[PDB]
Amino acid sequence: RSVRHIAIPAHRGLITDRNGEPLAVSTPVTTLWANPKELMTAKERWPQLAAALGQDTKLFADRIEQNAEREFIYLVRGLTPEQGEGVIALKVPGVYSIEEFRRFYPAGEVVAHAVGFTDVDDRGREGIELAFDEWLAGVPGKRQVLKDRRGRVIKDVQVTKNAKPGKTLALSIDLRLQYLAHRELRNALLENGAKAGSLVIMDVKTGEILAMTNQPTYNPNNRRNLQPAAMRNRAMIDVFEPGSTVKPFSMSAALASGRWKPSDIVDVYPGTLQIGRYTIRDVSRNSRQLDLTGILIKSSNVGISKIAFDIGAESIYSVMQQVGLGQDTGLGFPGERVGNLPNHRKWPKAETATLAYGYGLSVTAIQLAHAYAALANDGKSVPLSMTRVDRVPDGVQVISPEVASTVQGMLQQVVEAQGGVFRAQVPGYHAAGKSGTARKVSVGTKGYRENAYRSLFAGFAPATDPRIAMVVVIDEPSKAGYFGGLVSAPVFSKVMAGALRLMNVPPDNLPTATEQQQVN
Ligand SMILES: CCN1CCN(C(=O)N[C@@H](C(=O)N[C@H](C(=O)O)[C@H]2N[C@@H](C(=O)O)C(C)(C)S2)c2ccccc2)C(=O)C1=O
Ligand SMILES: [Cl-]
Ligand SMILES: [Cl-]
Repeated sequence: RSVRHIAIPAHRGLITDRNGEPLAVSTPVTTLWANPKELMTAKERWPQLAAALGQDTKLFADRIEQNAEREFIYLVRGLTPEQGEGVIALKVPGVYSIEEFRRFYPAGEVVAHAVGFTDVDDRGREGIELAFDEWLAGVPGKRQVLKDRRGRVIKDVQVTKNAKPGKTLALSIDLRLQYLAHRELRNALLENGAKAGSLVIMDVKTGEILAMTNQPTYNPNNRRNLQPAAMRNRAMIDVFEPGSTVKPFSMSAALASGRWKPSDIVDVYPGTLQIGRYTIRDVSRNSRQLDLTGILIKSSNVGISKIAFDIGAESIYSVMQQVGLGQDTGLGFPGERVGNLPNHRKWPKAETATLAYGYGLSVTAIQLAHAYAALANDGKSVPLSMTRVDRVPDGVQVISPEVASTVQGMLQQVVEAQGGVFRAQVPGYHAAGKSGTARKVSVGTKGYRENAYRSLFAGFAPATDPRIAMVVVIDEPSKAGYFGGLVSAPVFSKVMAGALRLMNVPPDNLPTATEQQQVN
């Protein structure tokens, strides 16, 4: 006869989206345990008990007999509270129940990368569950139980320490936008036969991450055949060369230098530029000269390179650093990369050119979206947040309002002008942005791959008062082309349309507005 201590499970904190939609919830479950010593005196009830647990008669009997000398075994864990009381209703001697919790993720794969999961011991091992584990964790309680000589429980004596629940956490994510983004990125991956991808949506005024989705993904509620590669929150932890998607920042440096103005014309013939042993090449070569806007519309590597030689790498480096490329986001998401903005003491022409058109630096999709947000928010950068923001934070003017306005207009033309990225047009709205395509880095050697690509699009909308910024990255498309303006642009179009509608943003381009918007 003796008193034993028994744990009282604590409620882990609720994780919700920005509007209270549950993303991670501790749900009540019932574990059944048995005192084999008591069960051994009621052998005649076993077949009935075994059947009610869906276990084979002899296998169940073997279990109990092999543990006859023990005072405690688990019969089954994670029953619904109703099923547990169904078994306890049979009043089999030696069978007891205890209330426990199971962590459940109602959106499953849709937000697996951001939210993460807890392991068997209720510790966060990935994502937000890891990052806020101390905040979310409850502290389990304790109570005393009196047992007789045969381990039979005859009295609950007292609670020695109450359980304390963890705290609720509201993420910045809008689950509605997350569902839309998840579905459209998945469709694009499959249509394009791509290996992976990411999509980020950002509130340009508040810095809040409204959506963050990647492929491949996984179901955190059933991780039985989970492979490591599918667990990666690529938007935060994978870096890439952004290519021509950083040209707007090179252009901002030019415009801020005092040496360039939008009407200036750059000679780009014949669409290549030799600098020692290296050859800078333009993909499209149907122009001998281009104005500043045309350098972006036609995405001229040669054009931006000549501008970079004139203004110097330092001015470009400086803009990129200020908008957050290669810089710590301050988010503290587990595994998150800072990336790399190269800094030489002396900048050769080669490095100066490649920086300006987006190679030799590494960024994340989150950083790229953050930099576009600053541009969209009339040159004012606000800190990123993955938790709900109540008050608009004070921003930092990283690009002048005048320059940001001029670059916004250029990027609107990149989407809307003839020869532009027309697949990025958003019905009902004026949108602005820049596509990109990058050759992937060679496996097993230095240099770039001949037939493997990363497709990019980054932009914001609506042009008249930007509300959200979005980055789409698709890795190794193989079925319907590879250029960013063919692959990632239409994903931007569809997701931006949906997002703006879901957030009730009024259409600013009614000529192209669909029937449903022309009435509201
Ligand atoms: C540092 C050396 N090094 C590294 C590798 N490297 C590139 O991988 N270059 C890219 C490139 O130039 N892509 C263009 C861009 O984004 O501007 C295209 N993207 C299209 C689109 O987004 O639809 C477009 C607007 C129609 S043009 C390329 C070239 C050829 C085929 C695919 C991709 C360089 O250039 C380069 O010198
Ligand atoms: Cl490699
Ligand atoms: Cl290849």
